[PDB]
Amino acid sequence: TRQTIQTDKAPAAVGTYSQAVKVGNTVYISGQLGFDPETMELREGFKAQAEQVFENIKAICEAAGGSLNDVVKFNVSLTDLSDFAVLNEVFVANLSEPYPARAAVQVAALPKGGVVEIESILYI
Amino acid sequence: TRQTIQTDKAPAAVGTYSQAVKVGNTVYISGQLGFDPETMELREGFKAQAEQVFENIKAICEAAGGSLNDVVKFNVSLTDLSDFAVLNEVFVANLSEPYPARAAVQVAALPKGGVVEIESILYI
Amino acid sequence: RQTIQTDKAPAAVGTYSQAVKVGNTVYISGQLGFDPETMELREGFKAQAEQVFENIKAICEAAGGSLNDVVKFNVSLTDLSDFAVLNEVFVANLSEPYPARAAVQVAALPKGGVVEIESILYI
Repeated sequence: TRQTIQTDKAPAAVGTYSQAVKVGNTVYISGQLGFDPETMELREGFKAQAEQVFENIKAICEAAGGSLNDVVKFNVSLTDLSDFAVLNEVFVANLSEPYPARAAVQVAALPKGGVVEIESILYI
Repeated sequence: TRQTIQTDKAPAAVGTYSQAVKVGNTVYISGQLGFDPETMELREGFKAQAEQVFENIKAICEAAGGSLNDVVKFNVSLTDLSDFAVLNEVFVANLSEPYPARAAVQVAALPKGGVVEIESILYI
Repeated sequence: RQTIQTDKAPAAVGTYSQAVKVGNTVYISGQLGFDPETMELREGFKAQAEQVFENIKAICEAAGGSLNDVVKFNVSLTDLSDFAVLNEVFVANLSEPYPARAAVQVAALPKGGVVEIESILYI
């Protein structure tokens, strides 16, 4: 019933947490930053980090037995809401309608100096 | 199975998201800002925006077949914690006991220059 | 649906309940580093973070579970430089497998706290 997901197709945790926890058909995916999992280096710039975040989330979704289509809620933390338009473009490029529920805020800073962090909840 | 919730009585999404997603008895409501749902203009000042956020959430609750009494968790983002006392007053005016679980933080900024965003989870 | 309330954890400082349990899932309110006996914040980041874990653990137990049932934590810091000690406090208070997590630096927290942690359990 409860599984702790761990796949090296997504970035290793950079703190004391697991990549995702699945309970029943619900999955809680940790905040993902724009790391290339092979190097654990952030991509350069907001757009590349946001695209990488989606790759990272997708890899965890698949290791949890689902896909991005199973996301019901995303929580987005940006360090600059000037990036909101490109955020929305990256969402369109990676998702199909109907889109999940979402929240979005500008924070002061993010782990490892990322400029975008996205958390996810799935129902598979 | 997922059901996406939409109502013209709440603001249209200002980004790539749905107003809410329902899975069984659980509903994930997107962050709501203090927009008038017809004009998409923010109300003037914190109190009016907070009251409008509650009207927007209530509309989505009703579209999902529930009410504010079904909220189990609110997540509040403020741009000024000086508004905390009035936030708590607006909560009392709009809710009956038992109150939901909550978190509240001061963020750096919110989309479109709002001063309050509230996300909600229901169990109907 | 149960609204949890135990004075082993801090009283709510606003219009909310400590936690709500629905079925197997528990939503625990954001906790700050208050000593429940005095409703005063502990002094400094590390003491507040340790107290937050005591406060969350008390609510977990009042909800019929334990810290081992947490599936997700959401951490709000007022300074990213506290991230290293945050992770040390997590190791000291949790056993593997660790819950999922998110963490950000916010501008400020209620009552001048320097850390707030929200929790979701599955019991």
